[PDB]
Amino acid sequence: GSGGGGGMLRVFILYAENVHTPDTDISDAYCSAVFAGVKKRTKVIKNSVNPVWNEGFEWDLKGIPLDQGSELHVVVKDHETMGRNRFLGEAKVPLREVLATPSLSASFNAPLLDTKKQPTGASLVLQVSYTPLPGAVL
Repeated sequence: GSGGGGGMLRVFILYAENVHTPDTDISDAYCSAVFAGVKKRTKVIKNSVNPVWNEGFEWDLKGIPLDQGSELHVVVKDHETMGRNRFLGEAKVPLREVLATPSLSASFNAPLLDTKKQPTGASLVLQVSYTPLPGAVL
């Protein structure tokens, strides 16, 4: 039913432009979105400047409502030809805006950046939707 606390977040990855790795090439291009402590990952795209996943993730928020400080941190995890990539391209999507709108659905363009704002130059575009759940307790 629609009982419980109520709440669910749904993000859909459209595409990404200028995705380049500091490695000699790209081994495994997949986005790993971290929200509410949930490690979500999408399909693995091959080496290309524009991978494009066209896939989405889901987060159960029933029992734990979101706030203005609620946002999603997504890291693009590629497999280094040697060991591993600590950082590659990170984007933080302020989900406060999707819940602050009565439409509960909006597209965001989160660039993979750092303190220099010039680490990748890649832009991750996604569509976020908030799934309304009443939380029928009584």
